[PDB]
Amino acid sequence: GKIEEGKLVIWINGDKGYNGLAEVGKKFEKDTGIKVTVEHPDKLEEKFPQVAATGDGPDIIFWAHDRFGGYAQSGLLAEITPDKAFQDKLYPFTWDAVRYNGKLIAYPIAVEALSLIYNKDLLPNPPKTWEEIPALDKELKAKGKSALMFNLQEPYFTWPLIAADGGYAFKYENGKYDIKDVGVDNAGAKAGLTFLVDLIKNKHMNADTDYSIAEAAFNKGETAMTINGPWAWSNIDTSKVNYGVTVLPTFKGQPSKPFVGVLSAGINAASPNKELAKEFLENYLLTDEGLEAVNKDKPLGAVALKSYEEELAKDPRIAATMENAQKGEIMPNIPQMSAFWYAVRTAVINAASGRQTVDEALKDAQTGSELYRQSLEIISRYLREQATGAADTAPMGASGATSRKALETLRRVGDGVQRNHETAFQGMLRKLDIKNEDDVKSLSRVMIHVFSDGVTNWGRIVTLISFGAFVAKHLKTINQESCIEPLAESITDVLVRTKRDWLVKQRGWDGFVEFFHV
Ligand SMILES: CCc1c2c(nn1C)[C@@H](CCN1CCOCC1)OCCCCn1c(C(=O)O)c(CCCOc3cccc4cc(F)ccc34)c3ccc(Cl)c-2c31
Ligand SMILES: OC[C@H]1O[C@H](O[C@H]2[C@H](O)[C@@H](O)[C@@H](O)O[C@@H]2CO)[C@H](O)[C@@H](O)[C@@H]1O
Ligand SMILES: [Mg+2]
Repeated sequence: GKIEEGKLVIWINGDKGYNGLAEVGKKFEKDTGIKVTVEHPDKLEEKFPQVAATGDGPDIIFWAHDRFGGYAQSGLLAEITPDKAFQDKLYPFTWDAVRYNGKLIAYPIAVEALSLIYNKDLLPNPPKTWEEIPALDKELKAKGKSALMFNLQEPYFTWPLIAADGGYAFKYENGKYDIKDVGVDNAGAKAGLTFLVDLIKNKHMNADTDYSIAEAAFNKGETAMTINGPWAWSNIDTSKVNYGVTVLPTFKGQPSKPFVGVLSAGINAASPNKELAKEFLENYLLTDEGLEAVNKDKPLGAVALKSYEEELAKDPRIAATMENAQKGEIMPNIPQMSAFWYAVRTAVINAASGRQTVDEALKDAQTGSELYRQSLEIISRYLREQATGAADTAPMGASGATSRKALETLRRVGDGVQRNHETAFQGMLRKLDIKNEDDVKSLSRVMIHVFSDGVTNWGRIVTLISFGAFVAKHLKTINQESCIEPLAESITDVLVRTKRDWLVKQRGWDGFVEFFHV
């Protein structure tokens, strides 16, 4: 449960150039005597937050930048403080992708976007539109081939099509996100996912196709096209398929919009090797020779280092990567990105398999993506109005009827719980000795341990939130009102992390209102 001093452990995904990264590690070891271990665990982006929360895990984690905001919000990443001379060596927009709440929380490595990859011997002119792919598949099936195979198990690969006609994750306008404006179940998202499901229904695609199946079929020449990123080009090179990399097809006349990732390297906040890690990343990896070693193993895409990016910029495959990137959007790094991806992953799999209709699947994904912010709105408002005696006048915003009605239900049932359970609430408020902001941050572990043991139902959720209001009242009297919002965030985090699937099954806070109706 403690990271070892005097070595570096690095985690990177198994589709990236980890043997090349290990070569950089060997060069580090030659200068310093410090051994560098590169590992590629399964589901490392899910494992890192669990093990790092205990003070364990790798010294350095590599992932696309979208997951790092969550890690940073949880206190799991060291702040990065490169000097100006180093910062100036990387493109400013890559640093922007690894900024969270004003601080740099990772080193950017390379810019990744999906492209259409096609077999020039089968398909001299790849299709410009998604709509022409069914007819192309029919032509190719008559030749013992198929038009298109790509990974249908990870929503990253289907998102460019879902977004094309108007789907979006979190709305971006006037230089900032509106986290409460989620675009997963609108008409444009439905149109794109319906087109995907229709491709499967019409036998142009198979719902069970995953990364390995699609890669094998393309690299053996059975399918004329795939959708993948730069890391995949190495294995196609080895297959000697005559391939090209080009712009994704349009849908309803609009570009496919891939979510653009910046592969990034974060330092574990619990690492006793932060100076070594910074030395490795700045003076070994993020150099022309270090990125070359990784890129020669599995291509990185458009690297963040200006000097080496210019050296590779003439590669037509990189130009296509950046053309598709310009038509897409840089992913947010907000902490709810993990929940968004989990919700949309399930929606695509369920729609593709027929377990849910497109309408059902996207509705559930919308609820899952909105769950944190909607829960916080309700919980923060209830705690604050209970503590101060006066309600928040600010508009509820999106799903404001749901929030207003849930808050109204909570006012009824939560005030009764606080009345009837004053005895236990007073007793618990003594055992916990909450005096300051530091005491509040300590509550999450006891909260999780009590709340995640036993039956799940709305009554216990009312008890969780009602005791929160009881504590908010206390915080107000000891002149610690500024601790109420952090407390509300902590309660919300416990609720939505421990009860995500159950909450979505109940239709979220709409199920709460109907459970307690009349
Ligand atoms: C129902 C009220 C109640 C409870 C207790 N007894 N009784 C009668 C305490 C024993 C009480 N003894 C202990 C010895 O000093 C005399 C009283 O143990 C039983 C645990 C089950 C009942 N249960 C539940 C529940 O998950 O069901 C909760 C919500 C989950 C845990 O939330 C929190 C825990 C800790 C800090 C929190 C701070 C917050 F800001 C918000 C939630 C917090 C819950 C929350 C508070 C209480 Cl008091 C009870 C709860
Ligand atoms: O599928 C959801 C998934 O999308 C992205 O992960 C990409 C990753 O950025 C690429 O580097 C490559 O490894 O493929 C992954 C998809 O399998 C998000 O970065 C990730 O957080 C998200 O879960
Ligand atoms: Mg592995």
